[PDB]
Amino acid sequence: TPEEFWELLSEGRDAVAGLPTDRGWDLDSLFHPDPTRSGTAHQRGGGF
Amino acid sequence: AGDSDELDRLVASCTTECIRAKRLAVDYASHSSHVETIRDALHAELGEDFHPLPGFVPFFSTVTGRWTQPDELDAGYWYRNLRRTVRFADAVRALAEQGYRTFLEVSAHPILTAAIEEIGDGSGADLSAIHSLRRGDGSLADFGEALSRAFAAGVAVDWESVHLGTGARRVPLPTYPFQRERVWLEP
Amino acid sequence: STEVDEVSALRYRIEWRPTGAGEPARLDGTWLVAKYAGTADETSTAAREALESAGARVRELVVDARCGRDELAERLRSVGEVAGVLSLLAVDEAEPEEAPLALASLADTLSLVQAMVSAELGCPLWTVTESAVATGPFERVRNAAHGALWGVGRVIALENPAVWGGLVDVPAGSVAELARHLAAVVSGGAGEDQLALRADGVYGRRWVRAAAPATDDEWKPTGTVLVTGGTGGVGGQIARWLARRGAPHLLLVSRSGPDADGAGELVAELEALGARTTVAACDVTDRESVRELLGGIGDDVPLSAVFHAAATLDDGTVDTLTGERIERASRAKVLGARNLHELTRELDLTAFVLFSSFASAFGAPGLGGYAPGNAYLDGLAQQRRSDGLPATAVAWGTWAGSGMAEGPVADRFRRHGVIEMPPETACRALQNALDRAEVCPIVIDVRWDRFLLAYTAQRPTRLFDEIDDARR
Repeated sequence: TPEEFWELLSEGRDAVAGLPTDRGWDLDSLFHPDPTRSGTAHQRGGGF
Repeated sequence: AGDSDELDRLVASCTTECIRAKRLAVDYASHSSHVETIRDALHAELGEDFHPLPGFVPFFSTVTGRWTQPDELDAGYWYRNLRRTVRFADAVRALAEQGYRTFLEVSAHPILTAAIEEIGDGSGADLSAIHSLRRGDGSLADFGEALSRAFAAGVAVDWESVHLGTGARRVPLPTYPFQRERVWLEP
Repeated sequence: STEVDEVSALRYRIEWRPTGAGEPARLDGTWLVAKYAGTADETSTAAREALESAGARVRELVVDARCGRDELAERLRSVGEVAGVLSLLAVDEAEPEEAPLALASLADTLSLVQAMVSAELGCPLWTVTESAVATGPFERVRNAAHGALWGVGRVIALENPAVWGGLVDVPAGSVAELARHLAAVVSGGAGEDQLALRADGVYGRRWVRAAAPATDDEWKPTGTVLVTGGTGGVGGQIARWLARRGAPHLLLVSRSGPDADGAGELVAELEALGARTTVAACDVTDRESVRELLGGIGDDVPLSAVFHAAATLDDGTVDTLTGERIERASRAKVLGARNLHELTRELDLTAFVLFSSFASAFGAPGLGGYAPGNAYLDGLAQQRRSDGLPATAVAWGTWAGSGMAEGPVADRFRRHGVIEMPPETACRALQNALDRAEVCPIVIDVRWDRFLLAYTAQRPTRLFDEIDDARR
């Protein structure tokens, strides 16, 4: 709700926590030490 | 529809098969033979003049299953409405297979709940059940006591006439608490 | 593919789905915050402020390293009836570099569990940890040694259902999650034995299937393969499969080495299947020993296939389980893995598969001293794979024709759960896991219909409430 978003903004809270798990994401091919591996992402979170 | 001291058997033989079973206390009923012993009240109060009159929106006369007939202007119309069965299986099947998917009931003792379950077994949804009047305002001060129960009985009232003037203003409020269950599609 | 369908039902993963925070119930009696006293901790006050507000009171229970298996018992008898204890003795604690399993929190938790067993108290125990177990690959594990506490707690859940409550993980440094959740978490009727508090909510440990679409990526054993405890059965069949696949070099290393019962036959089989295979009698616990072992690796071939398989095990019964006991029981696992990882930061490893077991995957009676090592391997793979170093913590089940994996607990679990995997399909499962660069595969032949009859019976759990077939 907009009031909760203001509560988020007023106290300077960042929503970036991590990847979701409700969606059935593999999360294991989503990353690799090689940055150029197909199937892999780079960010290790984000407000979701 | 059965006589007195018969609905008891009609529900006793029904509850043993684990299906919808109800009985009402109403002394009269329609679409089942009771009017067979009265024939001097359905055909003696017509004196319609021989001059034209206008009409209104069409109606679907359900007295013979999915009857395409819009209305029966015969003198036995009330007779067949009170004696001849609606044959509601075919009627509700035709209602569900087309767009007629809300049973806006008007009484608190519906006789289509069996048809509701029948449609639930097949195609068709949103089969409604709207109740009757639960009192209403006492006045404008005694207003609220029983009009709160009239609103909470399926009878929507006019709330801009309620607060036409009372010094009331808009106030932010919590919205609809959407009851949440997981519905996810995976690739 | 059709044959890899068996592998798909073999490899599994541990995922932290967001569970409920628990039903908040007004507690009674007392709830002791068991911790240390060396440093003043704000986590204590953060936990307490929602504890006396939960209806009970709070009493400080100071415990030192190996204070005794009895002291906390008469302390809890002196305070009286207790409805539960919060183990804040594992908060913001650095890993002692002497040994990962010499972690003081593990010993203190084991001593507290046995004291409550011997004190006839019968109250659930909650162990608060700071990012001990990853909630997912997106975030990071601060200490793999703290995951040994999680593994031993999963084991303890199958020993004393009333005494054990579970673990509650919180972010490292932040104490707001404690204040926000602990009151409902400890008193929750949900039954979660694995709690992972985070900023986005609460997460519980779940067993979820691992899909195997047979990714085209293929892992090859090119380079030399360092198999710790290669003479040991687990590393034996792994080395045999590597030689079959075409591994250029093999470096099976164990303390027994050439003095092992079956070393010569295994070496001959490797030479027949592969080529230029080597066995050595070298200690893996000492850091300098592993350093000079890698220095002695010929410069003609780089090292990229360190396959840690060595594992010592005698017993895993909780009544004798203390921190130093696990330490000198599974040092060959934990210390050896730590030394190999510390020596392989500057090596371009294509595979650092840490061979763990199901003892950390789920509760395992008689593996309480073995589970912490596998949990440490899980955490170390988490930490390493997170960084520019591929890792794979496969939690193997009973290993066919393999020492250490076979034992009394092996046959016990064979009669109430998992059985020996065929090596002919376990090798393909490992190949598939390396194809995905899976961080922590769980390759088991678990029979949910019969295994869960002894797992969820004494302690109902939602750990297996994500597998579709686990409902049966």
